[PDB]
Amino acid sequence: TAKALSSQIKNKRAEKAARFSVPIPKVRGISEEEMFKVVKTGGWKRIVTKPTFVGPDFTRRPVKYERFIRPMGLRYKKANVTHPTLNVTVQLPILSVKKNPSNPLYTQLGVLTKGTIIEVNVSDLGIVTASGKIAWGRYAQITNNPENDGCVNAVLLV
Amino acid sequence: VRLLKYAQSLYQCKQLKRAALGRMATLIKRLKDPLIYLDQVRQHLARLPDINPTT
Amino acid sequence: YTNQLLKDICAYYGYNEYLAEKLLNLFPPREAFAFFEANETPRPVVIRTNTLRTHRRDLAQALINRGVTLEPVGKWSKVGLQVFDSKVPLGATPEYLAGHYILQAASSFLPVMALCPQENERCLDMAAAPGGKTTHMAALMKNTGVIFANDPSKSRAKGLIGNIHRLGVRNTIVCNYDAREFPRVIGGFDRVLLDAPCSGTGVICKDPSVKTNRDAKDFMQLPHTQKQLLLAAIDSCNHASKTGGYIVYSTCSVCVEENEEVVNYALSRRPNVKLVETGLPFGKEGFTSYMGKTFHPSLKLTRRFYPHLYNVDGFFVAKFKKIG
Amino acid sequence: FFSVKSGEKEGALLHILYDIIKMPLGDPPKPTEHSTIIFTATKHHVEYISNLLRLAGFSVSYVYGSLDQTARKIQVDNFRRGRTNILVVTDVAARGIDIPVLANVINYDFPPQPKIFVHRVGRTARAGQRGWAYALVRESDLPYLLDLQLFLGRRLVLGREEKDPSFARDIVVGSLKRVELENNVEWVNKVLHENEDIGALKRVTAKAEKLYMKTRNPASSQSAKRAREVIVSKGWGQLHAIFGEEAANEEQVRDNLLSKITGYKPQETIFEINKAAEAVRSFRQRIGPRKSFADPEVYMSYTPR
Amino acid sequence: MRPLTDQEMKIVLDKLANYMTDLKSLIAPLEDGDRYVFRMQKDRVYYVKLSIANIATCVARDKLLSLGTCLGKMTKSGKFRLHITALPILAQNARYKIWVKDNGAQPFLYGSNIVKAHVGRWTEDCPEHSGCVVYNMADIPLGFGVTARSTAEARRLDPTGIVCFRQADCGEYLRDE
RNA sequence: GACCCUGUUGAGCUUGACUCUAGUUUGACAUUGUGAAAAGACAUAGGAGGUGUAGAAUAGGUGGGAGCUUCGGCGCCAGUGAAAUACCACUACUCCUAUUGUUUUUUUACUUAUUCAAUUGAAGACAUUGUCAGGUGGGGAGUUCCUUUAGUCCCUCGAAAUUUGAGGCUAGAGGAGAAAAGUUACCACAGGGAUAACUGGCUUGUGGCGGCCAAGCGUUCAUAGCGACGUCGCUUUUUGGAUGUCGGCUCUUCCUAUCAUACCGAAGCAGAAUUCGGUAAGCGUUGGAUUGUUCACCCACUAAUAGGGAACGUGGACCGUCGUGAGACAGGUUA
Repeated sequence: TAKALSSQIKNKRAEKAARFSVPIPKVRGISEEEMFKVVKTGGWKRIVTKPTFVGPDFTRRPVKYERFIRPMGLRYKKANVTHPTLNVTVQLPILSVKKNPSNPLYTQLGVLTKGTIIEVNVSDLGIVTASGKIAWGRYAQITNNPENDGCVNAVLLV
Repeated sequence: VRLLKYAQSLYQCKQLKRAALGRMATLIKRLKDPLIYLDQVRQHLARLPDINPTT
Repeated sequence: YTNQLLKDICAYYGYNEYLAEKLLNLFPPREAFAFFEANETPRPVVIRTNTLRTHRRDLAQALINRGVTLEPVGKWSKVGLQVFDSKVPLGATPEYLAGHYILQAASSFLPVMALCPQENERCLDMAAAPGGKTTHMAALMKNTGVIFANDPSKSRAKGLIGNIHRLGVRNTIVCNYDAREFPRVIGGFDRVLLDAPCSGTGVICKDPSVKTNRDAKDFMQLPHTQKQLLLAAIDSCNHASKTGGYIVYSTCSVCVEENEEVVNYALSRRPNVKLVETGLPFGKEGFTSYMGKTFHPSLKLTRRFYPHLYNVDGFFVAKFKKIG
Repeated sequence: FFSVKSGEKEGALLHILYDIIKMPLGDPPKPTEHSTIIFTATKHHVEYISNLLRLAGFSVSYVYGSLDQTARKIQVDNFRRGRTNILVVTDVAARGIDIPVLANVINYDFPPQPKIFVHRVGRTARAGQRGWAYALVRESDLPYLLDLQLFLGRRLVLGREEKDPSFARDIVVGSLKRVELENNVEWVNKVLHENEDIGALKRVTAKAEKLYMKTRNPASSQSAKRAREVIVSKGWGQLHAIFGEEAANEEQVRDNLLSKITGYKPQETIFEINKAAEAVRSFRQRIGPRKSFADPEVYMSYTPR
Repeated sequence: MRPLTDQEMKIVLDKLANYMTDLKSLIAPLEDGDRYVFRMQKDRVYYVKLSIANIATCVARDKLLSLGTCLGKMTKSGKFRLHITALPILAQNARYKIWVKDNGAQPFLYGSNIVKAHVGRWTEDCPEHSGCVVYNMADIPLGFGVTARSTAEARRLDPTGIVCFRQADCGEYLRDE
């Protein structure tokens, strides 16, 4: 049943992506590593060595959180999320980081540590809420240490 | 290797290698079934007569 | 049969059972299938040229000089420029940061050219959440008059103020007001504009929650709110002016409760409104009758826009005239 | 465009010269009337193609990139005054030396960019005189062919889908004569086993090609995906349209039965006929088969123009 | 929409005049007879036409969001800061201009101070610290800043040496999105 | 060093009271008329309609009603539809026409209003003016209820082919005064506090998360519970480039975690060539292309041209001066 529910999600992603792929202008804005190297030419630096989530690729930051630089290789946009009901783990995207209890500063940059609540897209699950509505964003607590092992693991708070 | 470049302790580097070597290990262990097929078709291909269509 | 068609469509596209049934009804069967392809399919990316700081040709030359693959889109627009490929990100170009061009959609273009804004004219926008419409209207009056930007959410207002002051508009005041209350505040405008909160079936590519999260209850309160939104538009405009001023009704939905029903309710309750040819180059006429109910034949002058015919979002445009 | 396998590419070039162009043998008694160029990829492929045609008996000159200053003049002199019939260039020797009015062009290796094909066929069929241009397409070189369709905007036919395909306007792909290909690949394998020097040139150009495969600019994903379908499609292995309608009939009466041999699926692999026997049963259970409405005036298209 | 007092009036025009050449065109009567007036909302000041200022008096004070063009912000210590919203009028009649090359144009958009290796051409009569407004080749307004060193001293530094400071750049429109 | 704190400065965040009102503003009504030309609205009287879909169809609608019946056309029926056609019975909208009128505007003028020169001329029904009904009000004068949640599904206003939305009412919880205040795991500056510093039975080959199973032990027992090996779901699948200072060479010595050479064990290992493993350090152990430099890959030679150790073998540092939205100094002496 866990294989069947994972197959239904994976098959649904397959036909949408294969049959309905349409050419669109989509390029990635340049990193903040070369942005700071340009700025420094224009140990004083402060660089975050914890795993982060950002969202929109090419944005300017507020001047409060602008000395901090988050490298490209420490970013994750997808997490492995377990649902205690139906006992299924899937990959769903991370929408935002809600609260990091270790540091309220780390909440603002979106530092992914243990017991950190994130918002995840539960569209592929299709869990039916009250009033016959399909969920789009739930709480999920991170239950691993993503700095030590590369994968980000989480459980849905349902 | 990107993760290791920004690491900050010997514990962190130890845990990151074990993840990488472990993740490549569980990929090969999943590949068990086709490896037996390719071993058996290798034995039978080498034990096949040589036929040259041109002659 | 029809019932097999509804169950198969809801299974393969993932729509709700209700909204698939409503959308299947307004189309012929093969036309419905071609519509379901397009509205799920992402739409082309379109650029509006700021007339104030630049114009169509020299901006086009500048972006190709930065590696952006463009093409002038249609004979409809002297202001629109389609994009096809771009090495540099679109928001990264220094032309963007000065405000030479702004990201828009096609459906954001046509209400503004449905309006005919002139110089030294007092105008309005009850919902200017992305701010593209407001910057387009100010491009037509050439930095004159006054625009009253309005949006009921402060979070969207920050993007409004950022977009307006980058584009160099200098003539717009932005207020966080519920637009039902707005004619009590001022009234007496020339050319009012309304982009109502809508069901969002016209654009599912940007917002894919309407696939299921839109039910019977939502289809009663939401068109109900457009009515109080729309009756305020007549009750705020001027019956007479030195330059004649007109209302424009623009919704991002293809639904029939949201569109062609609200305009029937408005033209019945206020007899001092007429509707004439809306000035957009193309389109499809509105339906005079949908489900046993008759609308006045002025709706043949209204224009409906569809994803399958044009690569645009689903849209309704109608323009009003005030009499008394 | 002819569908050839990698092991029959040399014999396929011998078909085009022998029975498609009907080139004369030996030295010819202001170019010649036949005057066929041969385009390839690497200087090691030049040395094979030149030295094989000397053993074939055709008059061939050759120029490549790091060829000597004096050596380049004498061979482009010989081609221009009509003392030889075949000129073998890679692409860089082509764009350096001056090319006269040319009749036929052979593409031994398919150009990676579709615009390189234009540059090659631009060297021929100019000034109102008629011309021909043949290419040996492969399975791995197929996506570069479907990308050539999208650039020229032409229609593609597969073997004998049309009775009379238009060669000058439509892209026509297919297979060569089966019988005469197996004779002239027998000759290639006979010469390869006989003389050591050509055999040493094969081993050099085998590893030279393997580098060229790795560094070639890859084709697009849509061209890559659409290549899988035409391989599956029944027109890929059918006889080419030049060879006539009369050649199509006895090919049809045989391959209508032969294609059922190729489409066979074994219900039992020979290891089923132990732990390995349970393994063969384990795969087949896991991997068994799985059960206009737009106006012409305004339609924002995802393609330019 | 409180208009500025006497003390607040000298502060805004002072730092304006350290960047402006003709202060009389800004406050000048135009053809319609209505002038440009300065109001302030929520400790930030706005530069507006008087007529649109007059009909802006209808909105409630702690309810109105923004109005016309923001000249800058009143700080808590009573000083005045410029924002890039002030740039369209500031670059309209600027007094010292700096042109930077395309490889130095994007550094300003990312937010670096101007270094010697990017300047396209300079203007003279610049003291050791003078306000200046930066453009590319096409005279597109990119920002404003203060000259780091004088007419002689700025160049005798290294080609890796900062020649003009960063104060504000057009890239801050890319933040509030 | 990190790290904690104090003061100044930025980025904010939350406030900064109530009632009339200056100012300012929206709408309405008057002076403000007299003609012409048009246009529009309604007042009545006529004429004609109608193709979202499907249905054969240019279906307003509605009451019934199954041959009313001239031909048995049309019917009945059947479909198809939200609604179905025969039959009689009713009345809606639109577009025209008319006069069987009330009007309202726009334009064009004039002055019969109104405003200036004058103290008779021009503008000209424009302004302008005043009164009601509003919006705002950091200003002037005095003065010391809202927020969060639920219900009455009760009343009022809306909307809907019968159910909703917005107000009203009720009840669980909160409360020296435009001069300036509280807060931040925040920024820049100045200062204060704290560890003399790291490892020395460290390190290596087999990932994390959740579920199932589970011998034992335990608060009293395998159920307060801790829990390996496996297996399942995610990463992960049905068509084959990465690297900052360093080197470069010779030489000595050691380890083995062995590339070669010696020996064995196993493999459809026929032969040839190998592959995996084990004992083994006696004996040997490269280049080239490319590179900032190396590795990866590719190419060539060779028996092979393994990897490491030798306290990682032997040949600035502030201070002062001027700046403060940023920055510097032919500035200093000293480490």
